[PDB]
Amino acid sequence: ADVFHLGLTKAMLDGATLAIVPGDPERVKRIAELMDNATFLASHREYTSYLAYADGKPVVICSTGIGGPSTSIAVEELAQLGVNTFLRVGSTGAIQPHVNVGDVIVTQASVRLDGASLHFAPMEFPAVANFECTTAMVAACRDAGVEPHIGVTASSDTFYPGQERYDTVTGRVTRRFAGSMKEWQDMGVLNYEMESATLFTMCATQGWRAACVAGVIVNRTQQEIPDEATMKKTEVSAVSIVVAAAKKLLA
Amino acid sequence: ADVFHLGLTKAMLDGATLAIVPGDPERVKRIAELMDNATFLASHREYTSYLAYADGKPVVICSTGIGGPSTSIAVEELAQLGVNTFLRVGSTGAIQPHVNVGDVIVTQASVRLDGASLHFAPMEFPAVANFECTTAMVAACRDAGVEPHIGVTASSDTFYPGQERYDTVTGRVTRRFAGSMKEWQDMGVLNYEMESATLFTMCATQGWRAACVAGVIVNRTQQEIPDEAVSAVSIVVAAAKKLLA
Amino acid sequence: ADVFHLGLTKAMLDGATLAIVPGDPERVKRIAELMDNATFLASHREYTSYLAYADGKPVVICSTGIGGPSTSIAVEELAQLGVNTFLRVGSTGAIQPHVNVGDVIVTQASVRLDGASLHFAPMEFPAVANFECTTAMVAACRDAGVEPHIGVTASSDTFYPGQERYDTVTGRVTRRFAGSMKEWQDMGVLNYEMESATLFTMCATQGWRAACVAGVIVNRTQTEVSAVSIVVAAAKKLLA
Amino acid sequence: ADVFHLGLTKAMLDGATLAIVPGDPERVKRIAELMDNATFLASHREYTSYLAYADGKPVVICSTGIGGPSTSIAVEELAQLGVNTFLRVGSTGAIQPHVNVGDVIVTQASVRLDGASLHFAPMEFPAVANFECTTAMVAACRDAGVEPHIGVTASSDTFYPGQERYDTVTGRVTRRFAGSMKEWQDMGVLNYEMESATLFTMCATQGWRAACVAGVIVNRTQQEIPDEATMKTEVSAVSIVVAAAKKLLA
Amino acid sequence: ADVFHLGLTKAMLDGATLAIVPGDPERVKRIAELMDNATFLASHREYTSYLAYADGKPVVICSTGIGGPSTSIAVEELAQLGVNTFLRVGSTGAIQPHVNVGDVIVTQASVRLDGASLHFAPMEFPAVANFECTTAMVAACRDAGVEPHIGVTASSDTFYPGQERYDTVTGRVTRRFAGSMKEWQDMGVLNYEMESATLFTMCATQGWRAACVAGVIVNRTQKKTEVSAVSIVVAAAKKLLA
Amino acid sequence: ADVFHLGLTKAMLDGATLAIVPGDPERVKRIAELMDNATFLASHREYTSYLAYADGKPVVICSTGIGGPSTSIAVEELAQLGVNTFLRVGSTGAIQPHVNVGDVIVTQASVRLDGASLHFAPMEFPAVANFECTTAMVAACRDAGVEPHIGVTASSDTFYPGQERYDTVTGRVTRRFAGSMKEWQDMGVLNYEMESATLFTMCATQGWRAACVAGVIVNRTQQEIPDEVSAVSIVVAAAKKLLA
Ligand SMILES: O=c1cc[nH]c(=O)[nH]1
Repeated sequence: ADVFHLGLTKAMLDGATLAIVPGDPERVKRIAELMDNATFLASHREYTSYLAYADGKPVVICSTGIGGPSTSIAVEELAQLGVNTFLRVGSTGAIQPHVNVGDVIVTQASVRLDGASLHFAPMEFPAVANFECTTAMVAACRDAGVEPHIGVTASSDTFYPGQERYDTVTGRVTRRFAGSMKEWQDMGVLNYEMESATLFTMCATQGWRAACVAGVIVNRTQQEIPDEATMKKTEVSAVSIVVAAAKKLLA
Repeated sequence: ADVFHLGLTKAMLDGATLAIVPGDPERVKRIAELMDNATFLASHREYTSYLAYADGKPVVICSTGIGGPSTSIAVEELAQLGVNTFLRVGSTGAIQPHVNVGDVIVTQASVRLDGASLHFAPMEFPAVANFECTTAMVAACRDAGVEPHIGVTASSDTFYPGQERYDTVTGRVTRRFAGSMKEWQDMGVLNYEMESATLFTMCATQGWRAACVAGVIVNRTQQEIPDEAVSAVSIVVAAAKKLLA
Repeated sequence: ADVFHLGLTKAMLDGATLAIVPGDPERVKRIAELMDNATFLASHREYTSYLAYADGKPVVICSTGIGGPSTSIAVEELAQLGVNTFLRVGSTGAIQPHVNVGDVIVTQASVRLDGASLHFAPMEFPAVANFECTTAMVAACRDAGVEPHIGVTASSDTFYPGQERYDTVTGRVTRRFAGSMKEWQDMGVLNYEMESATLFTMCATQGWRAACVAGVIVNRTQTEVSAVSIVVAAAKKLLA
Repeated sequence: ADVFHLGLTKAMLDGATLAIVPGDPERVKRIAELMDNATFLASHREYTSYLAYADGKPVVICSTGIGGPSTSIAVEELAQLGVNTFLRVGSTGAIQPHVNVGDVIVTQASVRLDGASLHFAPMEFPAVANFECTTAMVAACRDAGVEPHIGVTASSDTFYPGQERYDTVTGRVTRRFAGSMKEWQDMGVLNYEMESATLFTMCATQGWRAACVAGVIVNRTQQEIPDEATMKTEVSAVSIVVAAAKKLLA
Repeated sequence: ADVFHLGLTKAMLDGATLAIVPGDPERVKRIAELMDNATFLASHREYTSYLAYADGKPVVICSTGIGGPSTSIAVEELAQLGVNTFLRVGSTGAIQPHVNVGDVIVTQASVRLDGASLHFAPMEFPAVANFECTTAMVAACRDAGVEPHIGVTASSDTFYPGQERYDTVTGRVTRRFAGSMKEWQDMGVLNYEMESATLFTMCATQGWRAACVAGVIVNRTQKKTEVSAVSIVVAAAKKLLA
Repeated sequence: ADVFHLGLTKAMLDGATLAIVPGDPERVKRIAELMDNATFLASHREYTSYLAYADGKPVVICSTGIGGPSTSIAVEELAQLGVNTFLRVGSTGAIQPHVNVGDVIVTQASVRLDGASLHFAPMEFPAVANFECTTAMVAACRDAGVEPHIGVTASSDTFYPGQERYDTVTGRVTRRFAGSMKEWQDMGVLNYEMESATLFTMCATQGWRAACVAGVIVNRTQQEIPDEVSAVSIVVAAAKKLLA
């Protein structure tokens, strides 16, 4: 391998400069197979990598794992191999009662509730997406019949205390994060996830483009975690949107 | 007046929900007169307001003065009168050597080198512009034959040390800002101005839309202060028309 | 001009080394007419400059605008022109029940609720007024038959949430300023204003003198000329 | 499942109250297979879980993925299922010139260069390991003819800038992390890894025991990254952590 | 004892509302003997307490120990027995070339390089002396024909690294304090000592007056002064109790 | 002297490389007399030093005064005189209700409510005790038939507000320390004292060994002020194990 974690060489990317970077190693193939000539490349730790072809052009699909530190490794190593563009697709808990299960969210920037973003810039630096790649995510939603939510996402180093979940062993949340969900709700913050702050801050500072789209799997104003009673029932998927965003950008 | 600083009532706005907010009280009238039926409203302290119409739609033009505290009172008090959109226009120092003087910058989000931003959100919250108004600025540039620089601006509570200016009485920059320019340069930050961090944080947190377009009057890789020698103000009026359509 | 914002030359000030720095442009002229030979200098953005003469010596009267950013520009640009002394006057409310409308506050030092002070020193540095100019401000109060409240002022980057005002569109105050009025009240903080922290920190660190007198015109918990009258006597005290 | 990520139920753990929590899902089965009756429990995302028996005592083996956020999920979710004790085994880079490739380190506490530890306690709280499980870690080294290094570990959210690696696309480290290796050096900080700060802080605060043993793969005084020239043949930190697990469950 | 550390009772103070609070226990008795009818009160840990009379008014002389935390106990427990004014006297070195050995410093406010200050107010709060006590101090200097340096003091939790000293075992200064002296020197900071930040903030926040004079016995950049400083502070006490 | 505060020369220590550092200058002679041939060295400010012999090896017994600034001077100046090991002994107030007044606490590490720590390392650095000296204090408890509480201590710059005491002149604690005792409680913090964060950070960083044992004189679940020894005999016993 040319890179220390991902198990990839530059040859294997066949000149790809754009990656779709989902969180889950298990989504990668499905993503890859919505494009042409999907090929397995590597699987090491949380990092499963496919190649596919969007309208004749090469696209790397590589999982990040949960949260910024695993993300930072993927993003650096892909960029060592010549990726300059990172499209995150993921699931997300809505914190606004008007943001329904199954809606799609385009994250334009992030509340920095991570530590990895600080390894790229002081906290004063905005965790902001690429304008042009956000534009293409928004457009790919609208083509899909979907007006996405566009705004600010709380990006958290934890799924439990940092997203003010109490259904936990101690059911205690440290002072900094006690009340914090209402703080972000009051500020019009749409959702929680766990990687966008890091991906954005490292992309913006290192001169790479990033954006993030995500399907809503629960509303935190009604359930801490989704269960069978939560609406699954499909519609227009964040995975189809990110692929068509990828085509917009390479075309 | 129905507000504590600006000398305005809501009636005076004729139903305007959108403000063009430049810095100089001496630039309000001129911007306004790019519109129709430019109307004096009020001049108090650094707050000169005009009402004008943009293809039939009422627009406040209100100066903010320099720096986020003065901006925060203009933006709060205007909102208390129905404004829900704040389009910032002005001038800037470019800190990238590919941003030429007379370039246009559209500011997506800002480094928070201010204090007023912290009176609305903790520093972890991004100082981010409204996507729709930003999209409207970008389009107005392209209608005028201008491809703007789109990215990150350093928004500083000072003109001198915070923007890493040495041509001062003491010629010292406190540690925290010593080498700060380069840091921002290396980060791909385009420019310095003194309000967008406040404007963007307070609007984002308070459910109002904001955006920022600015013309480049010095390049900081060359010199600290501009030589003593229209497009941005043309674009912001263009954008205001798009958003009120 | 010699300076980027204020539109002044070093010549225009006739060797003046002391400024009277109020916030409001529309107050400059009439502060300057309390002295001899009051002359319009420049008017740019929120910066309206006047010269006049205290017992034969020139004093510059220059407005700052609201808040430490616009203050920071005025103070730096005046200093580029040989000003070494910055007397702030103004009006304020108070957050203590014993501070009645009509009272004067001399601010000895300030809570740093601003950003621009951090552009001159880390937060550990005290936002402290010059002992000499503060003493002059006090003696002028007392000369006028006023015993001023001498204490700590909360200097806020904002009029509204930083001063824990809920009379706003959203009626929301961010967590760090939720409760913050009772905290300052309890620590004996006399009032809020929006400039003294930047002015203080910037003059201390750059080696200039500053002070801040202010008449009380409102008390949240429950004279304009006096405070201008007092600052002008302070200036003569210092230039005598 | 009764936890949201791991795919586990309590019964699946057979009363296990102790996990070995490596980073790598690829390695969970091998670690398991150093115990008895290795049993596949779940695989979801970076989270591969096995049960096995440590001299008749049930042990869960669960991968954390890299860094504190993924670790935090695993530890919360195991602890809903009755785990009260978390032994971290893994690899590390040495930042002291006397700490040789192949030595073992038992981390008694960590520099909190992470964000997830702040989701459990303010920065003033120490990221300290449990005294008992650290002692067991040291006893299981010495049982194996190994004197481990025992001290403070720099626990970093990033592999690259936060460990002051410059062999990167930009070759730039942000001002906070610039010179930071020298700083931890001078402080007698022994090594870099990416999870112990989160784990220690979430465990000490939530009332759960934790410790962490790790084998040195590179010395940062000589190479950013281990390569073929780096030393290949010694007591494994996996052998140590299984040994400690028996002692603690004895 | 009404108070757990100092071993004192309100009755023992005879209505004293003012304390001279020097750092060194061994100095207390002597400070006290500039005054009338000097009377041992208590000695526990680093806290030696005396009562003397300054122009017939009760004055407490109580040692604090070195640094903010020991200072914070003496100040709180004294205040519990009705003390409302605290005059600190000391010697100091000085970090400005224009400050000569034998000069006097009157600290008007202090850089907060302490932790105890933060146990009373966030860092934004200024570590400012009381204006009236400072004035008293300035005027007692002047009455002794001494023109004091009136400025900002760097109040450090440590004698060595927080004062950017390299003459230590390791010779190492942690990044925060690397270059820190030059920074304060540049900002006009006159000196380092180890308590004024704690004393100032706790007194400002709690509603008690404080002030600080100190003779300059050394200057990094380069008895009589100690007798001067303790003489000055006693003079200042009388000014305030008049 | 060879040092700036303590009044000690290297010669006076007789090759002692280990100090016992209690807080109270009045506790020093007493500790020293638990060893052989106890010798007054000096007394300066809050710094009273004795020498004694522990199974034939020199041990310095040096008070630190209250709180990290004074501890930092005494620790630095001892180390200038060849001291590499500092065993701290003292009193403590327990915040967990399962800790009995009269119990022993062995502080593995400290919450840094103290400023002197920051003069040695950033707050991110853990205020961790030395493994071996902590190990030694645990074994010296158990040899004495006492199972000590082992974990985390809240090491505060103040006795009053930093320990969230309200029986004060103002009866007010600043926002950062309001509700803080409950927070430390919920996190399993054992006790409050005022030196261990400075001691541990400064030893850790400077390559010296440090540990702490202390006897519980008040339970803060009951009251704020203690009502009117094993930990001192445990510390002498830990010293002999480490010098053996
Ligand atoms: O309660 C107590 C006892 C001793 N030391 C402390 O800090 N607190």
